[PDB]
Order: sequence, then structure tokens, then C-alpha cells
Amino acid sequence: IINGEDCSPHSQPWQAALVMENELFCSGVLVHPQWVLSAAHCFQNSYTIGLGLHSLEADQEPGSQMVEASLSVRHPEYNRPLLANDLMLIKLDESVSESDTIRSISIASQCPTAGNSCLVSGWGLLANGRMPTVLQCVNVSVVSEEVCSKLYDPLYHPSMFCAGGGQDQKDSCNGDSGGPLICNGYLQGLVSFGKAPCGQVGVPGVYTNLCKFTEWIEKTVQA
Amino acid sequence: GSSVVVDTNGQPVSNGADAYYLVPVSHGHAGLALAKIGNEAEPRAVVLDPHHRPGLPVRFESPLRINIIKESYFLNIKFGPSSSDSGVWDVIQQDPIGLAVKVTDTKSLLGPFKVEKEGEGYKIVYYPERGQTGLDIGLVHRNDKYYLAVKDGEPCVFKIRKATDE
Ligand SMILES: [Cl-]
Ligand SMILES: [Cl-]
Repeated sequence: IINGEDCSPHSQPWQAALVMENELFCSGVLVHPQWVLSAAHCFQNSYTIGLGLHSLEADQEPGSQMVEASLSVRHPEYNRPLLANDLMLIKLDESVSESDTIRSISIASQCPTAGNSCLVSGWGLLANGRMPTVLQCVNVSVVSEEVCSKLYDPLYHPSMFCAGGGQDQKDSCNGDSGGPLICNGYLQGLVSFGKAPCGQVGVPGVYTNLCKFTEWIEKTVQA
Repeated sequence: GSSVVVDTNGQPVSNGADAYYLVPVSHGHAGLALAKIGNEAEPRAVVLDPHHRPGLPVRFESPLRINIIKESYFLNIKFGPSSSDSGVWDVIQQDPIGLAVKVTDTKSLLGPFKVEKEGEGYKIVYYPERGQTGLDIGLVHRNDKYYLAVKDGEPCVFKIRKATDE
């Protein structure tokens, strides 16, 4: 997260850490007590998922859980066209007991609203190229479809939306993939892709447009 | 895919942040360099040069906001620092080499290469137009140089060494 700050601790209790040999590589979002949503480009054959975190040291995080998952389902049209349909569902081996620090979030039914200010959180790179010790939060504002397509055609697809590109140089960055973009109290997007360096003025990042997938998500979770 | 590209220490290769040497598995005495091709006055072609070891380091870049590289990802490959796009690889028709690896100062959002497991290491595969069919990068011997070029079925196999010596 570029030009953010430390999150208020446990203010994003849906945040999931996807770790590989004790190192974060992606985030995800708890959307049901047994399911984590993430970007399909974060796919692995198995996962170690941290819930209830702030720092990434579970042994210093009361209320946290490190849980295993084997099963994940990538959207069937992931990467056709290239970069599009970038979501997957991970089924936890067991349902988690939700608490004030581990809680699911509802997914937006309605499309993003151009201009609206949203929140993105993650443990990815800072403006100084270092990794943070605690979860970071930043606001970014949704860009119109007209601006997103002008910047990103021929790779813009409506499974995507753009946010950021302000004078404020606020953005997501590497290691933030799969984490949440929250708009008006609901999960609106997942961190997907963008340009490097991150935080360029006039260059918004690209997010998975989850309003397009609410039927696929509900059917996958119920099957 | 699930398969993460790893360096010679077994650590995931970073998305752009760190540089690496492409060390040929049976040509560790040689390393990547730039050379002249055709009638060009500036050296813009990539060769494996027996006088440079480990050679010019590269960075692997994907637009995805992940900090690791998978074999499935389309990549840009570039020489130089993260801040520079003057060393970006492309594949260009050039007689009599064929489809030669050359350096550009322009870069697409999504590059045309993938790094794929081969033997004891990895090969570089070029996907014209970012389609389904990949062409292996190998060596073409012309003008006393070993140019990196399309040589489908005869890849140059590399291991990937983090460039912590600089
Ligand atoms: Cl080695
Ligand atoms: Cl000519």
C-alpha cells in the first residue's frame, strides 16, 4: 500500500494473509466462515491462511488463527481475455468461529460508482520499497469506465474497474494482490494489477469487479 | 499454474524488485551481453558471451500486484535498474539470425515471455502476440557470436542466480 498508514488494529477483520514458507505472497477476503476470496493469479495447490492478523506474527496476535486449505476454484473464464475474471474461492479445511477480529464481509451487488472514495488494505510494498510490519490502509477513488478503457485498452474488460491515480499518489502495490477494496460498507473489488512504479499520478490501479460475479460466488459456496 | 519460479537458493524470484543472472546450466563460463547484429552501429542484440560471467543481470516483471513470479505469467525481461525501461527485451526478425532477442526502450503492460521448467533449470519461451503457442529461446551461432534467438525445441537452459554480488 502506497501513501497509506497503519490500519486501526483489527478494523478489517475479513482480511486474510496467504503465506508460503512463513512469507506473505497475497491477501484474500473472508466471505463465509469456510471461504476466502482471492485473485485467481494467487492460485496454489494448498494454502496456509492467516486470519485475525495485524502484524504477520500469529504468536504475537491474540485471537488470530493460521488455517489450512487444499481446495480452490478459479473462475472458469480466468485469463480469457488476458488478466480478466481474476478471482478464485478457497475452501478452508474447517469453518472458522467468527469473532470481533475474524469476520466475513458482504459483497456489493451494485457496480462501482465513478468518483466514490473506497478503502484498500494490505501488507504489500510501501512507497520506500520496504514491506510493512502491520496491515496498511489507504483510500483510492473509483475512475470512470471511459478513463479505465482509455488507459488500459486493449486489456480493459468489465470484470475489472480502476481506482486511484490521484495527485495524492495513493495506490496498491506488489504483495497487495487478492486483498479487499471496500466501498460504502461492502466488498467491491480485489487488488489485481497495475503499473510499476505504483502511485503514479494519472495511473489508477486495476481491481476485480466483484459485482459481476455474485451469482458464481453464491453457487460455488452453496455447491 | 501453481509452479513458482525459484532462484539457485530455492527462493521465489521477485516481481521486478530484485535482479538475477540467467546462468546457462552447461555454459556457466559465459554470460549475457549486448552485441551488434546486421549493419547496426549500436549493440542491441542479446548474446551469450564467453568473456563475461555471470553477465548482465535481468529483472522479471508482471503487472500483477504479487511479489513472486509463476511459470504461467507473461513477463517482461529487462536489463538495468527497476527505474529504467531502456533495456527491455523483445524478439525481432533479423537476417541471418532469425527471430533475435533484442533490447527496446519501450515496454508493453504485459510482456511476451514466460519462464518454464526445463531439465535442471528453466527456459525462456517467446509467445508471439501473447497467444497460446510458445517458441523456445536458444542460441544461433553467426559472426563468431552466440545470439539468443528462437530455436524451437532447442532451448538454452538456465538457472536463476540472485544478483547480490552488486
Ligand atoms: Cl549457484
Ligand atoms: Cl539490412
